[PDB]
Amino acid sequence: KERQKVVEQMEHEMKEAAKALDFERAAELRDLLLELKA
Amino acid sequence: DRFELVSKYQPQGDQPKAIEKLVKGIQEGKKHQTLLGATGTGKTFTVSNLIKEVNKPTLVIAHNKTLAGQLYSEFKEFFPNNAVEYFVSYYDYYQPEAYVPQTDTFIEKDASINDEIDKLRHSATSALFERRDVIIIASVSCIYGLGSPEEYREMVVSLRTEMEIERNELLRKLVDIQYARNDIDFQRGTFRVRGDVVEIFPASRDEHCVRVEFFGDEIERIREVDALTGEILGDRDHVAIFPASHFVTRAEKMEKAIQNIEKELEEQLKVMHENGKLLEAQRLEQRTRYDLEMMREMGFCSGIENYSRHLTLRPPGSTPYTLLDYFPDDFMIVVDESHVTIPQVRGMFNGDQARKQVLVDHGFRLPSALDNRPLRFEEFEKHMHNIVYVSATPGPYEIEHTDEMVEQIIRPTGLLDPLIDVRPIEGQIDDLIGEIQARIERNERVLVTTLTKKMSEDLTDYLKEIGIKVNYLHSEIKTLERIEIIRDLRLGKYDVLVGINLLREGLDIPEVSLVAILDADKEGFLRSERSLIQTIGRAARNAEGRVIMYADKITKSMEIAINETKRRREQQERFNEEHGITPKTINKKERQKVVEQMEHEMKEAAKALDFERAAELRDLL
Ligand SMILES: Nc1ncnc2c1ncn2[C@@H]1O[C@H](COP(=O)(O)OP(=O)(O)O)[C@@H](O)[C@H]1O
Repeated sequence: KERQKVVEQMEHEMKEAAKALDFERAAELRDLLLELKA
Repeated sequence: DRFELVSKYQPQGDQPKAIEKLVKGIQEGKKHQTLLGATGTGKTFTVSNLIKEVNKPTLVIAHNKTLAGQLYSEFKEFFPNNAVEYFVSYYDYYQPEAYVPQTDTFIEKDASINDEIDKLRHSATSALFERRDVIIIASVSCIYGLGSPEEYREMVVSLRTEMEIERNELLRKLVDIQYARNDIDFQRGTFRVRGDVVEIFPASRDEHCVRVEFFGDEIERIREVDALTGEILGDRDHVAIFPASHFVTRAEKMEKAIQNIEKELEEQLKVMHENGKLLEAQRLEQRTRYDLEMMREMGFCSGIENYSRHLTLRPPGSTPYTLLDYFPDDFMIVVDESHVTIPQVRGMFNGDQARKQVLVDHGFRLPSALDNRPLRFEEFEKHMHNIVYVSATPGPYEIEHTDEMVEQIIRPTGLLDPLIDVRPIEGQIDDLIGEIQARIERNERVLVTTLTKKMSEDLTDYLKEIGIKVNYLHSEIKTLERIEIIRDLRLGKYDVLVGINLLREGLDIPEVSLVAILDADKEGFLRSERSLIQTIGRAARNAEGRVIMYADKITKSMEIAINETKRRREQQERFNEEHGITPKTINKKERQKVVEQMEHEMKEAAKALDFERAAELRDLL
């Protein structure tokens, strides 16, 4: 659950950056997320 | 089985006293209590604390699914080691079956089921049978029909290591409780078999399954495994597999129910022919006998829920089994935003009954379809063991049934109830422009409530003509679009929102320093004591929050609202002084169509996580 907790938290934060129009942060987060899924 | 409350917080302000009183109230076996918390006092933290201390399974009822999701996220963080669950309608969208006599047009049931929501529903009901440390955040879906909890409990397949049992006998039991063999696409509600290994994907999970390993007619091991990976997560000596459906109708009962439906039909047809309801008799008989062929063939037909009461073999008028029945007798209900949620709970049966009687009158449904219904409010009352209503403005139900209010008026960071000014109706708009302009210079936002569509559109248009950034919160804007507009207010894409009703979900935002109330003295619904105090509340999230009410006179509702606001602010400033606290905020037509298309595009690119394309579009915009 702890890994999944951080992943699930990172996603929230990515969608939130995106809603602020902070697409630069959102992309930084997306890329980190993809590395962790791999 | 204790609740373990996890938070970065400690009770502050008058939270300790509110918690003390509410706990003592349950110890005194008080059936009804009300937490009178002013907005922004941390009522949800207060309830967390109550839940921990009383230590009963608890049902939290919320009036819209946005707020229910919002409570659920927060309670999962609060109780990471206890079972926090989510119980809402599984319909992604729902058009109920309806008939419009005026236009002689029937509306077919239209709806799509959300797989994740059905999962969370199953997770909720199975938890009530697995442990005591359960908190469920629910909509009024909690008063709607579910199978018998006794049967659901009874239909559980219990497995334990070293247990004797044949592999194929397990398969048979799983089918009998609505699991489906699927070796190829192994999803929830599904089992797959590989030789001596069965993997059951519980209906309550989409993440982990149960791997059951046989040696001959004996289970050797039970493991929670990651369904996709096969990565073992842990061994189990015991597992309960609950039915994959909340309404399972075994073949024996279905045959009998079809007997009874036919007889009911036979009697209704008699009565309608006597009253010369010829059209309605023809319609009813076509429909029902078709539904009945399908049940005989498939053990299923669309809209089968209309037959729920028959499929149970229970007598007419019987109270549905609801989630309320899955809970132990000794459970607690917390009613969030009770002044809204209580009338909603009462309103469900009557809305349901009205809609369904026009269907029975016109021969679309048998009378028994009315037994497929939510609870009556008198039935919901029967489930109240201890109930705690939560509201800044309790309704007349709560007020009547509560001996003494528990008040909570102190905000964590000492934020005050706003200053109120009453100013004449004459010079209204101009006075307001001035106050808005001043807020713009200060990088603060404004909410404004008008009584009408007409004034809201006129003022919005005038503001726009002036160079002010504004959005009209039209009444037919859904909460999803509402939240987008509010996000944009927070960002400063808009500086002002104009709406008739500002009490719509999600309008508490820290950047708002002024709330203006036009026509404060016109009473009605919009200017009642309740609407006034809630509207005042929108300005209490900011350390310089202020309300202006335009009015030629002080109505009864203005008096109670203004009085209560001024009284709280006084005690709040006393607390602050006495505790050394300083209040601190917590935190052209062608152009128009082009912008709306690029925005949709920007939003689509964001869902797709093509954040680079969404940036390109923002910069374009
Ligand atoms: N004891 C506490 N200490 C610090 N912050 C708190 C405490 N209780 C609540 N809060 C936070 O203070 C803010 C105000 O609470 P909020 O939940 O908006 O109140 P309400 O539910 O009454 O509208 C929220 O951010 C909330 O999470």
